[PDB]
Amino acid sequence: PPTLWSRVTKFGSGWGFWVSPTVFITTTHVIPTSAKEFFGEPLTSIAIHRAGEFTLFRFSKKIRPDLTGMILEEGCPEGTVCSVLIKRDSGELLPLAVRMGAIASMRIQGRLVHGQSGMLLTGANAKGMDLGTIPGDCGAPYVYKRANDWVVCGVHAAATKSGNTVVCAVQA
Amino acid sequence: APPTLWSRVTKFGSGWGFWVSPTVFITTTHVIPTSAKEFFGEPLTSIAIHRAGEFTLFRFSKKIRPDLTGMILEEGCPEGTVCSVLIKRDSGELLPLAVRMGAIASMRIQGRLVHGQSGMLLTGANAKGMDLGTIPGDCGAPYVYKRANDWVVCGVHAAATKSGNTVVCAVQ
Ligand SMILES: Nc1ccccc1OCc1ccccc1
Repeated sequence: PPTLWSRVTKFGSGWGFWVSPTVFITTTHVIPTSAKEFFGEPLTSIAIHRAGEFTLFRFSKKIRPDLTGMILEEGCPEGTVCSVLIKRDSGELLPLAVRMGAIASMRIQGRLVHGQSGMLLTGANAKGMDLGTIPGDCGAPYVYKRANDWVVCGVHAAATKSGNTVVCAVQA
Repeated sequence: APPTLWSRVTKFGSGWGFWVSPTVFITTTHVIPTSAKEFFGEPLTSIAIHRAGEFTLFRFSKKIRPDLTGMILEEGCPEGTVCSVLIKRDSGELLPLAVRMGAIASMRIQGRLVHGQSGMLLTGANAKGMDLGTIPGDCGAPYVYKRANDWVVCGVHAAATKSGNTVVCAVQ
């Protein structure tokens, strides 16, 4: 039975997430700007829905038929604790707890990013240990469990140099 | 976590153990087969076994792992330390689970009385199950943290509560 982790896939300059056999979500800035296909499908066959730093792809055929469809929502209630599902090219999997806040336009290393704010709950400074995000992590999904149901609520768009603050881009 | 730490994590009995040095191997007592008389092709005679509850240390007369340097083993860590539990999963995926350590504790978990250093997972809010939390096959995985320029091992995985949010480190 396929884990959540099998849905996290290397893509462009970062990552994305399979919501169902036909639906893939990612951060807009990691998508190649020169392409004629993705995952073997011509771009003519792909519906692309862009909303700021959130992009959804809907494929005309089943790319990941091994998966069931899961619930995608437009962010989550303020105060929800989500996990960001970070994969690294070493083969490490780094699920990190994040407390989610308001939807806002936030100044992150001198640039405006719009999405749902969050604060990492892994403590003082990750630097040294596997406790924080890095630039190559963009497009990792934000997920949480709600009774028996898993929910995905957005994708990793930005983080401060400091480490504490992240932005989860969300569906419009 | 550094490659040399992952190199020390060894599939053993019904779980894992960890090479502290060329001659010293630590594990959780319950993953050792009750009938076993040989370890790394050496007989019991040629091994010094030091057992304290669910913590077992093996000291070999011969260098079994001459590729390794000896590192620091401590008796648990200060309350408040964030550790990584070095868990290997189905296919070369490496899961360094973040945990905030607390007090020494005595608990009853399912059918067992367990004693060691308690902690709480920092991977998400509802960690039960294999994606964000521990499973029974994880017993013996090491708890490690970075101190200034050194890494330390401070225990081995012994148990997790029914909810999966609390874990127990067996300590020397
Ligand atoms: N919820 C909340 C409310 C106030 C301050 C922190 C908070 O996070 C809770 C929390 C959950 C998982 C792992 C660590 C912490």
